Amino acid sequence: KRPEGMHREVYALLYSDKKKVRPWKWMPFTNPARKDGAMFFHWRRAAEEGKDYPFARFNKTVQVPVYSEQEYQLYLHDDAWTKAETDHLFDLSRRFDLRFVVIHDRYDHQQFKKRSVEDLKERYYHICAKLANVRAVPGTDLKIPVFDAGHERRRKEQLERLYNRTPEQVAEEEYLLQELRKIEARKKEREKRSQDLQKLITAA
Amino acid sequence: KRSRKESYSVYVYKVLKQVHPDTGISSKAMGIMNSFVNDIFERIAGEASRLAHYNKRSTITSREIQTAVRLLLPGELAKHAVSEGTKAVTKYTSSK
Amino acid sequence: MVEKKTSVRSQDPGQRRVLDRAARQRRINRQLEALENDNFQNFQALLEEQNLSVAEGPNYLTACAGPPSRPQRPFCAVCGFPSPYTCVSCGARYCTVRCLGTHQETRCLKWTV
Amino acid sequence: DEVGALVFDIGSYTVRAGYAGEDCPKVDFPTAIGMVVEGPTYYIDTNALRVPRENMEAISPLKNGMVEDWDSFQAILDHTYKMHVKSEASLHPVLMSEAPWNTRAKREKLTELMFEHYNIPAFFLCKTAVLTAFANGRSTGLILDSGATHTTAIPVHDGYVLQQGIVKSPLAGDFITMQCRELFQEMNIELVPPYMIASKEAVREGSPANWKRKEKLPQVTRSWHNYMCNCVIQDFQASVLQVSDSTYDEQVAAQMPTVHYEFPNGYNCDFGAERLKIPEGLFDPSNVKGLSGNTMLGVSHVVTTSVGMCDIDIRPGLYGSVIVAGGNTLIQSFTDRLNRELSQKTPPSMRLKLIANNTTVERRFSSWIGGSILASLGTFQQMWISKQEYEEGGKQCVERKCP
Amino acid sequence: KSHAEIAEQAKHEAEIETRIAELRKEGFWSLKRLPKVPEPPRPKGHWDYLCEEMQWLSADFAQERRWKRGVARKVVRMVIRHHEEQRQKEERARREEQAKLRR
Amino acid sequence: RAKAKSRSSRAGLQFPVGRVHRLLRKGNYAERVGAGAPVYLAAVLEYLTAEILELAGNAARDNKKTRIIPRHLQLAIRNDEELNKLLGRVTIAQGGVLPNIQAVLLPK
Ligand SMILES: Nc1ncnc2c1ncn2[C@@H]1O[C@H](COP(=O)(O)OP(=O)(O)OP(=O)(O)O)[C@@H](O)[C@H]1O
Repeated sequence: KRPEGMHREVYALLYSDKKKVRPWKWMPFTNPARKDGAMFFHWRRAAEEGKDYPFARFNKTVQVPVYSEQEYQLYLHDDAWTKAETDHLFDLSRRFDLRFVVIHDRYDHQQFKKRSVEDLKERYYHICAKLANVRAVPGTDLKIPVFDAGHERRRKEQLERLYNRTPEQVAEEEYLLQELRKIEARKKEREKRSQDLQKLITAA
Repeated sequence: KRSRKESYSVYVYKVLKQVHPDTGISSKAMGIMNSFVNDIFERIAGEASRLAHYNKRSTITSREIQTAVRLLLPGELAKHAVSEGTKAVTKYTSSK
Repeated sequence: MVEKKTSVRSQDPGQRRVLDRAARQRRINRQLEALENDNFQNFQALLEEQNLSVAEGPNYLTACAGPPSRPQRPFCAVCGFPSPYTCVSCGARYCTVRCLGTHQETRCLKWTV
Repeated sequence: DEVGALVFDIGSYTVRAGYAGEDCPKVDFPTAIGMVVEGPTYYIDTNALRVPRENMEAISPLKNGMVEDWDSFQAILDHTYKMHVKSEASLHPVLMSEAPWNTRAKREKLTELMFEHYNIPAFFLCKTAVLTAFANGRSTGLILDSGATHTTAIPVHDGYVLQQGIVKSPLAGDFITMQCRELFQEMNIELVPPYMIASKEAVREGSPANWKRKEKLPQVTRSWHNYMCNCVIQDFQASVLQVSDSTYDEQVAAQMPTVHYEFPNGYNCDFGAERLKIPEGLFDPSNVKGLSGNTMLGVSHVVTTSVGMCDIDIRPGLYGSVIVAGGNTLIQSFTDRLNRELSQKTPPSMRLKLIANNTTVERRFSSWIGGSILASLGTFQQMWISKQEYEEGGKQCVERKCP
Repeated sequence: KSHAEIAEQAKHEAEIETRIAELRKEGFWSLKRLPKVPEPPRPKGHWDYLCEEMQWLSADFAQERRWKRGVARKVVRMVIRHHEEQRQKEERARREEQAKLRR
Repeated sequence: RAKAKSRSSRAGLQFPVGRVHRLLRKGNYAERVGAGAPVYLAAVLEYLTAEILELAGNAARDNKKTRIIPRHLQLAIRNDEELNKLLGRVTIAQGGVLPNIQAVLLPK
């Protein structure tokens, strides 16, 4: 008699063609990446209670040079910037990881004169350059192409005219756009075609 | 207004990338890889079709599919194909 | 949930087609040169100036000792201990069932291309 | 990463509270809580708050999204701690939302109040825009929030708010509430809040209600009565209002379908074009009788102004990541109309994209959800203002730590 | 061609004029994009790790919410099926009685 | 409802069971397809695809090429004893042939 006893399809295919004792625990842990010794609490197994935190490696502080008072006074001095005016920039640099689209917005415009993004960037960069220059001799790569502010002030600007163009220059420009082809076709398809026809009729 | 045409390229690269992690496959070679799949699909389905019709049956089944794979693929080719499919049907009806 | 490897089904050895004889030699040779290889895990210049140095007189090429009188000893290659066994396919040696398992899973047939 | 910690989102209209890592807040309750100067006694759960009471204040502690009544704010947090969370504050770190325009004095006062009154182990004060960005899975984007009190566009770039890019407008849920008041008055509707009705009978469309008033009602004060009526009005806003898919057209709005509605006393009627005219004031305030003036910016214009005040280099990101929040954004066709007008007025040089969240919890409580996700990361467990930061640096630590 | 093309081409010459005018007015294109960017990027950075990890965890949160809503809905559907089976129970008893009549 | 699981996944295949069964449902290959036919057919289809992709890639490596060309297919399907049989009456475009030079046509 047919043994079967299993699933119909599988059966036909086969025959027709013959204690955990690992207690988790609510646990205190200190993050070695912190300097304040703050104790937090965590949901860890029993077998790892006491190991160091695995998220302290995700702490790569952005590097920013730290000029000293003497050093600043000698070389970083700038007639248009005061020390109170310059230390603030680097503090914002560090607290915002050396990003200058968010350093600007939080600039202290009450004690401080209004600066664009480009001037702040150039200022911090000349400061970094001269900080490394105090070293210089210790192979301090005096080849730094510090951010161009002039060309770049422009380059910011000559995007802005093209940013807010309600029609014409956004719309009507299509015309001139097509003209780029026409101006690049019909002139040579004109003066050159004429000269070729003059030679062709000269030989003719 | 699109005219999209289907092909097997997405699953022949899953299987190839898995059975040759470092080896790629050219577009022209994937065309052959697609035509091969469609050809064998046609062959096995046609033989299962005939199998069902010979026994006066209106339905092509996986049992007929296995017998068509026994008829189509040569000895080893068959054995491996039959084993692979047979084990894929018991991994599917066990609700995994 | 599922056994979660039938999707990749890497080896599926119904068509295994063992690698043998000269292929073993290739592997042996490869391993030798790898043990002779360098930092990356000029050699062409070395081979070139060595092929300039070919001659029958006493020189680099003719300074090779040769085969040893004391016969080759077996070692396991997974843990390096003396090995009573040989792998039937590739000929590499091992000393336990466990070691054969690891070898079959990582070094048998997989690095012969 | 995820520790027993409390997430608070204190909106102008409702407060949300819960634990880290939940999909939704543990509790949500009205911010405009009830009070009687008995010290004073407070009511927050809607069951005690909707009782017609021998005396009433309906105090509403926040002004323009910022704390002004610290006593009622403290009472709210006390009641939240021991009515819904029911846990000792000294055990759980606290992550709390704030308006992007909140002043430093408020931040410091909240810090010292949290550490002295609630003895908490750690603190983190974060702005609604950044929380909403985290909730929507982006580090950069324009956060538009159309809340009860004001509609605000706040650019977040690389996780930080751009103060120079903040744009705010009073066109908001309270303005819609005022418009509903005016429309009901012009329709001569007998708006009756739910607490007053003992029983009622059915009446025909447009006919006055047939109802009995409760006999035990005390002499309630004007503020609480206004609050209750405004609750009915905001239910009407959910029930009836709909933004015109395009610029309001009286002819089209006359062709649009009606929506039937009933007020608590039983008065019931169909609403037509008017239910589309009210929300139009959010998008073009020029045609808003009684609120004439070109200084007002509508939702779409709030957005475009906010992005336009930023650097042109980050405008592509902001327009490509418009994240829309706030309860008013739940109005039918609100997001479609916003997308249409922004597609018309965004410069062709840049992609426009609105993030596609639609659920009530999403649209409103994005800030709380942002707290929930943010409090659940290892990289965030080093950003806390600990009790030691406060004991050493004092109340000012919140200025030196997270923006 | 035709000598009449003098007019057409003259119109094209006017197109050049407007071109020139517009090029004096504002220009056709935002030429010379980012010629000079000396700022070196960070190694990877703490804030970027936070952004990356929240990129992952937001998708995880969305998947979990979607999954649990679907799970709840299919538990509702499964219990609906169980209840209508707890009425097919009565039907099965009635059908067994009819089978008893037939027996 | 429940998170939808596909049919290639439950079985554990790469080739589309949905698409395979689909060509079958509206392919008139039969009249009422069951619930195992597409699974078996796709499994074996993709098995042969793997079987060949193997030999093709191996010959490719023999040629010191990382991309399988149709040559890596002619050479393979003619190099394997049973693939050649299965694909005996099949020409592979741009594959070539194998350098089988008759012994009697050689230098003597
Ligand atoms: N379902 C709904 N449909 C339409 N509008 C609604 C709906 N629910 C609430 N609103 C409107 O949203 C307003 C409340 O919005 P919301 O709850 O987002 O504000 P909030 O969180 O207190 O704001 P903020 O954080 O800006 O202070 C209510 O006044 C009402 O006008």
